Amino acid sequence: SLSNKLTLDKLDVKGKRVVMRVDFNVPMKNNQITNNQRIKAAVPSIKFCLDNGAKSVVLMSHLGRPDGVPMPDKYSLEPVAVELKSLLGKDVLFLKDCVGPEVEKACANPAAGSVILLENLRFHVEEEGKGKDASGNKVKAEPAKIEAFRASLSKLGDVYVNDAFGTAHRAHSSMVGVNLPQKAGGFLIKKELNYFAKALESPERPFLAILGGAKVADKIQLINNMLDKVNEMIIGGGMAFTFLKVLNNMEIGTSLFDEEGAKIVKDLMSKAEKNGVKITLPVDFVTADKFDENAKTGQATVASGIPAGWMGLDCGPESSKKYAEAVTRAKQIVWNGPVGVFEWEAFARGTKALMDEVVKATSRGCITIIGGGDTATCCAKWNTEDKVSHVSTGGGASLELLEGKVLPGVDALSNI
Ligand SMILES: Nc1ncnc2c1ncn2[C@@H]1O[C@H](COP(=O)(O)OP(=O)(O)O)[C@@H](O)[C@H]1O
Ligand SMILES: [Mg+2]
Ligand SMILES: [Mg+2]
Repeated sequence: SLSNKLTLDKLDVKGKRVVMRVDFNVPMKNNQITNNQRIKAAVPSIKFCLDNGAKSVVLMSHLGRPDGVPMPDKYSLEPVAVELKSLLGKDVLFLKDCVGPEVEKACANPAAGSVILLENLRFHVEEEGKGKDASGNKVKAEPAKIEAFRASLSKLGDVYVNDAFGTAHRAHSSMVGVNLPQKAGGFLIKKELNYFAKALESPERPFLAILGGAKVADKIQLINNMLDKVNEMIIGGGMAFTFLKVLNNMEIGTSLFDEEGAKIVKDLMSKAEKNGVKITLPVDFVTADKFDENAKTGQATVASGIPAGWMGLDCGPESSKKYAEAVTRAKQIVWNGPVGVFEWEAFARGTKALMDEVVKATSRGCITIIGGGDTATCCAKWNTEDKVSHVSTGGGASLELLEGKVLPGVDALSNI
């Protein structure tokens, strides 16, 4: 369950050392930070701890995929300690490791108010439990070593806080291996739990899911689970052409087509009919002569077909209208996946227009939840983060929740 978890607001931190797992996996260009959003996002949990009299806050995270080898020239967290000091108005001590005797001593009984940032957890194979050696071979971590790694992390605080939703789908040492009596979700995780519980357990009605993406076959469990919960579903993006080819015999040109997904389209429509779910597919398209930002563009409908050579890379104006009609009926919306190639301006109108409708919906009291990854990227690109109810901080984690799975990092949190 998402509803029965201990959170930071209910956790007594006064005089306690707080070991906190954060998401500082920020985008980099040669170990310099291009977007600090994820660092700003953790600040409320850190300041709460400091303001409520925590003895220390020890921050642990990963960055990139070092795959269990130390790579401090390429994937060090050191630049984050500088960024964090800017954002907190407080000195941040950066340590060049995250476990072992020197780190445990630094963290044993620090001065009241101390903020410490540890080096990349994924420099140790014991964090993910497997990785690659410098020859590129697979290695798995050894049990006794995983135990020692976990025990060393657990020394660094008296209580544990997880504010890294983006890793909560992974049974990694920092997510599930910290052995302290109280394990609480921080304020980012609290928001994720609150919104996705509402969504998956007791949504407002009508509940609309907006699903986009390239393939059908890798989204079958997502679609199937959402068909158990929703009243309406928009299917957009590249995956729509598989549905349209199968159901209408549409000529789709060089548009994405999922041969294995094609074999289950009617099975999905069948379940939608059985559950009384209204499916809204697109009816018109912006076409491209190739998969390129500066492609020549055209227009098509289902009735016209797409010319051979050409591909549908966005929905068209009548599709936007049908999509807006479903948004207008909704009292709750989950949106996972853009409805066209939003990275390229010529193919971004459908996604921007739908975002405008979703913002207007929120204004009139719709609960609007944006999945992590590409849909969240659109909100940042068009500055709509504060104009929807919730923008999830974890792509892979939000997708696994929406598929109906239990997240090992959430499960590891204390109950009540
Ligand atoms: N009509 C389309 N044709 C091809 N690609 C598309 C289309 N609509 C959206 N996309 C692209 O699909 C990509 C993501 O699809 P997918 O990889 O299944 O989802 P995710 O990124 O969430 O894993 C995005 O980069 C987006 O630009
Ligand atoms: Mg997608
Ligand atoms: Mg895909």
